[PDB]
Amino acid sequence: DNRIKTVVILGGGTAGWMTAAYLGKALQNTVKIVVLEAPTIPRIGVGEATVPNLQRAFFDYLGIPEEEWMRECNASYKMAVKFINWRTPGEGSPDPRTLDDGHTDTFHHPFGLLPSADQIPLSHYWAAKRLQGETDENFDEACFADTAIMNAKKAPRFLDMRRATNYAWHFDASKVAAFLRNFAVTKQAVEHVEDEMTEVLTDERGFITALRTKSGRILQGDLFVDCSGFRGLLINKAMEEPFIDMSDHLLCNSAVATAVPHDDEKNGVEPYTSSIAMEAGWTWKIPMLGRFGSGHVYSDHFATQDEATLAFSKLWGLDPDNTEFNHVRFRVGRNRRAWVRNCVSVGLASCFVEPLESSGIYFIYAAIHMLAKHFPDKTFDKVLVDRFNREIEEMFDDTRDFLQAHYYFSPRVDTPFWRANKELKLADSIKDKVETYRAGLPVNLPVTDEGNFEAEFRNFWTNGSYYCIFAGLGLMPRNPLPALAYKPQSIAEAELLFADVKRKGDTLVESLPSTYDLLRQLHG
Amino acid sequence: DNRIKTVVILGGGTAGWMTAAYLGKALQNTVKIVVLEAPTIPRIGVGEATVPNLQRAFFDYLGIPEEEWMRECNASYKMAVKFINWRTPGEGSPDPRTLDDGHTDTFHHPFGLLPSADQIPLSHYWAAKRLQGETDENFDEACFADTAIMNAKKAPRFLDMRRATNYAWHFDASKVAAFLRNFAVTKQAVEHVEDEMTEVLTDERGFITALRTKSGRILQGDLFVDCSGFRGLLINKAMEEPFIDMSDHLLCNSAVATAVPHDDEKNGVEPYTSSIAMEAGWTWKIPMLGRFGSGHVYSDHFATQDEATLAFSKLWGLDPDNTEFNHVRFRVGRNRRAWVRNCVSVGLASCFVEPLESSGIYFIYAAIHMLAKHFPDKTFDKVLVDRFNREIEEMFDDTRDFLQAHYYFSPRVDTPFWRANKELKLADSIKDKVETYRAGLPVNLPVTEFRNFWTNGSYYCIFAGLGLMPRNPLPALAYKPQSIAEAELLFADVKRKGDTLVESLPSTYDLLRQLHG
Ligand SMILES: Cc1cc2nc3c(=O)[nH]c(=O)nc-3n(C[C@H](O)[C@H](O)[C@H](O)COP(=O)(O)OP(=O)(O)OC[C@H]3O[C@@H](n4cnc5c(N)ncnc54)[C@H](O)[C@@H]3O)c2cc1C
Ligand SMILES: Cc1cc2nc3c(=O)[nH]c(=O)nc-3n(C[C@H](O)[C@H](O)[C@H](O)COP(=O)(O)OP(=O)(O)OC[C@H]3O[C@@H](n4cnc5c(N)ncnc54)[C@H](O)[C@@H]3O)c2cc1C
Ligand SMILES: [K+]
Repeated sequence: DNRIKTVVILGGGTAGWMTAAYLGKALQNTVKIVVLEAPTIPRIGVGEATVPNLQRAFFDYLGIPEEEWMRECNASYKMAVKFINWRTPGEGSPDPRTLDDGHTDTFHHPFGLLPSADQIPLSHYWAAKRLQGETDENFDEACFADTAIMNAKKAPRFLDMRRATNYAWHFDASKVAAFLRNFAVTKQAVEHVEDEMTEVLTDERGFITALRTKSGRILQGDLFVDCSGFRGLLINKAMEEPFIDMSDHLLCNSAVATAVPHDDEKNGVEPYTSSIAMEAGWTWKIPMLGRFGSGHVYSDHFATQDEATLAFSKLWGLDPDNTEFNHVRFRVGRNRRAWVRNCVSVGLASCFVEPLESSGIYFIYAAIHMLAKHFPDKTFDKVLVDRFNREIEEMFDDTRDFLQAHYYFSPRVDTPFWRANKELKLADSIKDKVETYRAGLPVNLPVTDEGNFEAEFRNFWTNGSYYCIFAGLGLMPRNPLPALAYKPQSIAEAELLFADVKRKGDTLVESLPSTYDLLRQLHG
Repeated sequence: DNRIKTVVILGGGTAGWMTAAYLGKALQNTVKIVVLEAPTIPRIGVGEATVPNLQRAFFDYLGIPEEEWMRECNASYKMAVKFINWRTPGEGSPDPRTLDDGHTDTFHHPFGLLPSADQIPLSHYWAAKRLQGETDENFDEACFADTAIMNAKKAPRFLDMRRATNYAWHFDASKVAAFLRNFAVTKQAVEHVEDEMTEVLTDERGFITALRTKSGRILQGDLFVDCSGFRGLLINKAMEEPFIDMSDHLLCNSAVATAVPHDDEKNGVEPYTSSIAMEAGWTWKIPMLGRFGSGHVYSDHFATQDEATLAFSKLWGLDPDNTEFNHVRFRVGRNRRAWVRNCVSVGLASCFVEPLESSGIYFIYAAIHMLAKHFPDKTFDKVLVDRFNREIEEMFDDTRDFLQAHYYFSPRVDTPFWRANKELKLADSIKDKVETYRAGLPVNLPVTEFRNFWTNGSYYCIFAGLGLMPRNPLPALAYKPQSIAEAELLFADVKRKGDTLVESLPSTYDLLRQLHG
């Protein structure tokens, strides 16, 4: 028996409890699992929006039904990230300014795939018509019925729970953690130790043999998962793995966050995350029943904590002194290696980018999934460790590049922040994709239809997502896809798809309940 | 109007007529298409086995139904490539020698997809049991019902045309070409010019403007497709694009081929291609109704034409002097760039490897598909041309590496040929895949494509078939007793499906005889 017998998980945030719950299922009770978390060292407390594979790839693997976890964490529905004032200069406002060309400064990044005609995605037929003056429709409204549904604040499900569109989730991060702790302890025999780690004990090769707690107790193990957060107490401190800082790709390094009570009866509930541009970064809005989570993300090199806090307060008309604020400074980048010896980093201890496209919790279940697949025995085959590390580095660097694109192609130059973005160098892979887009070619054409996690993880950002961000920001191909000049029957087939999107939007904008009404049913 | 108005295709083999037919459909009669071919300069004449995406990716785009084209080219069913005598030393025989362990030296590469349990393919559950002494079944027999069906020479369809398994096609290459000529001329307004090209006319920028024919005809065009074959009359000669020779990856560079009449009533028809190992390469067998195509592929550095011809003749017991033989010397590698200025190479003019896994016709429809997607206007955007060239180079290098693996992991050391294979440099991508396999991890896990066409199941078929095993089972299996048990049901389902189907299916012979009237 050369097997791992005990797994010790340091940290009890979303990362630790997601790791405990998942490994509990994957390892089928052949391994002891221990979570060491100090209740006195708080979880980061933010991490409130997600992507659509969360239910398929995570809660379904654990056999937890969507309605059960949503009810426990005051969850709401997310059909997109909505970008506001990313093209026009001035102070932060929740209200979109007007472009030179008369359009409102909003674009959507919704989920689910573009239809295609003659093997060409709808994006490319839209771009031809728009470059040729045959349409003044935005990419988002022409190519996704989700846009019309979001504009009307309608739910992605009917009241009897049949599905209308693709969606993701908004939720309370701390309640998701608590719900997962309860699951892991009562249903998967996970041992919960509430104490502080004071020592990391190693053998002659620098492999971890145990953690000591403040109370003197020693937890032995064969595999340690560092979910300690930004501190990286195992991967960075004990194991001395360097963190590769990547503020030369993205500038934000700070956030100030609160929860804002909300008249849902008056305003309705937005089924989307808003990314509201600011002078020195942007501000998230994550609606739930009764309130929305908000946070101004910023570079402390271009705003002081006090400056960011005031602009954030002004945005929502908050009193800066009778308002509770959570202040965070964050690393941007990844460990040189996520997994060193018998230490695997997961969550903020591994890697991080601004929450601009809700990538954090996805990084956690992607890592856990890859750990389950690459799960070692005590020989720790170096090839297993290398393949795991390679998956983590490509997943991160892909998403980092996609995020950089959101900033580098903002036309805003009104503040030193917005100008500073244009001074940063693009990575090669994102330059290559821009040149592809600019020639009218598709970028990362999606592989399957909606339907299987591994079948999405490869290249997570598809053609539709590049179009949402490039075209949303006003970067267009130089010319239409030249093949369209030879394909009049395919132009016409695409006109039926544009009409199908309009009809589905109009029909569903009429029949669907408000997000408010679906939430009110869901939460009793 | 900046558009291409006339496309001229040089060559009337499978490449030219596939190009004409496909572009005919893709370009929706916005473009004049001309095929210039000399009846007096023959087709390569071979190119008789395929892979399963042929119907999806080609005949379906043309709206031609499977039965219609099969009937016109004497087509038969291919459920695998069957490797014979690739592990044991000696002369070429069609009969499998006996391995050290007592079983026959045969393994299959079938197209059936592997089921999985707890997101792990059946390959890995097989490998665990085999490395731990818990099974004596080979990978192919344990993991695919297709193996039992092929051993019984049964068809991959019932007589009522319901599908049993995945499969590809065998066919007469010249009849496929003729059927496609007829389609292109009568249904897609393609002009067929029967003449020999003598000059390629270029403008001051080195772009082609027209081809001049022996009879003094000038064919003007905006875009030229070189389907001239190994000659590469446009891409290599006129356009001066260098061919990157890759005999440092694969040694074979020659073939001697014939067609052999066959008693189908007596022997039945094998629903597979056979790759029969020889002293200085291998010999294909491609069955159809009434005959099989065969050819000994070889390195001329390790056998003379006469040596290869004798061994090939001995194999089938042919009289070397009252037997018609097609002798070919072939390029191995690709053009530095497949598309230069307004010249696009397709087929043997583009790139080539030995027909070990029936990759030739796939290179044609993959290229044509990519040309339709990257179709230029007269500005010939440099980025469109570069992205096309990149897709061709990844498609080719993927398949080249997969082929190299068939040779580098043969245990045979009995001839200088088989030893010389161990001396060749492995490409980085195939070294990386071997290291992945050896750690028990999957290689290119399937999804439900042209640049990772060869999946986990195909790597297992070749590695495990040749006797290369992972070092140890996938370690995660040691923690998953419920998944081991779920996999036992799938092994039992393969056995049961094989037994059931081996009983209910018609013979390949009988399905062919129904199909061809
Ligand atoms: C501003 C911000 C916004 C974000 N927004 C999103 C979003 O919208 N969507 C999204 O998907 N992700 C988001 N993320 C990322 C997401 O929040 C994280 O991936 C997720 O919250 C998990 O964090 P964690 O568990 O790794 O770390 P933490 O929550 O910091 O957990 C650290 C744990 O380690 C324990 N610990 C520390 N030291 C010791 C010790 N010595 N002994 C014992 N225990 C110890 C603590 O007690 C705690 O339990 C955001 C992150 C930030 C910073
Ligand atoms: C030994 C061997 C085995 C193969 N086996 C397989 C297989 O099993 N499966 C598979 O999928 N593929 C296979 N292939 C590849 C496959 O045969 C080819 O991709 C395809 O069938 C034919 O290629 P082609 O049409 O480019 O060239 P060719 O058939 O050589 O055609 C060349 C054309 O150019 C014309 N031409 C040349 N010069 C002139 C001129 N000056 N004027 C006018 N016309 C001219 C000729 O008339 C002819 O029409 C094999 C290839 C070889 C060599
Ligand atoms: K290469």
